[PDB]
Amino acid sequence: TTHVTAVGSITLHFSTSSPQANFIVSLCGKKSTCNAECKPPADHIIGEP
Amino acid sequence: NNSGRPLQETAPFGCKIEVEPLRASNCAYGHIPISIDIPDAAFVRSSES
Amino acid sequence: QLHYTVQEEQEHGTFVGNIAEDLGLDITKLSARGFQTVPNSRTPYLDLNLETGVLYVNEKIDREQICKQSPSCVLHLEVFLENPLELFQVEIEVLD
Amino acid sequence: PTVCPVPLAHTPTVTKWFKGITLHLTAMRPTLLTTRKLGLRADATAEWITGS
Repeated sequence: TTHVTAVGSITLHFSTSSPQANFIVSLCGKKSTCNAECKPPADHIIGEP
Repeated sequence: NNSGRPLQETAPFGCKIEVEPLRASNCAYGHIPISIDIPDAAFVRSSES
Repeated sequence: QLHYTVQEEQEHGTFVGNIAEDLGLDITKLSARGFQTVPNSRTPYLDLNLETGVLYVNEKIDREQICKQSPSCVLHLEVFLENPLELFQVEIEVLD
Repeated sequence: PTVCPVPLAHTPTVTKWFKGITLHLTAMRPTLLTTRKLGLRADATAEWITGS
């Protein structure tokens, strides 16, 4: 959830497994589309699933 | 002299083997369906959001 | 590790020390941690009191027999607890 | 039953490449190493190791 006001912005963080982001995001019930290209990762081994 | 290695080091899907009583703990396989019923008081009608 | 001294000619349980008090581990809780004497220990002459952590004297001390086998007249003893596990050492010396 | 103390070995160093690792080990007496895979197949190993 977030806190909202008259005019403003907000940053959110996400994770993905596709070479380009093409999803839809809903806030308060309203929809919007996002698209760009996504680079392959740098490190080789990490400690998370 | 020819026992081999125990089951705590061969079990697939990464499980924990514990005794008294016999059980396998924290395995990770397959999908689970869930139905849930939510109380009515937790919904807030649209004229307030 | 720990060091107490006992006098000659004791009479079955005068006093030696207070282990739990000097080690800081508190009373009223050690009754459940598993306070115990180690089987590889326990000279015949001394006895424990698992409730109030004090050291007895069991049978009368005899310098002739006690350090006819270990010339430096000393006595060894250990205790251990659980949840989580510990191991402590105590030494007693016979004076004159 | 009683309690007993036991030694702890020397922490190893790891090197990372594409889908793999390499462990640089040190042991002045025999020691044990065990690995397994977290999927449907296990592929267990076991070995006693001496040296570097």
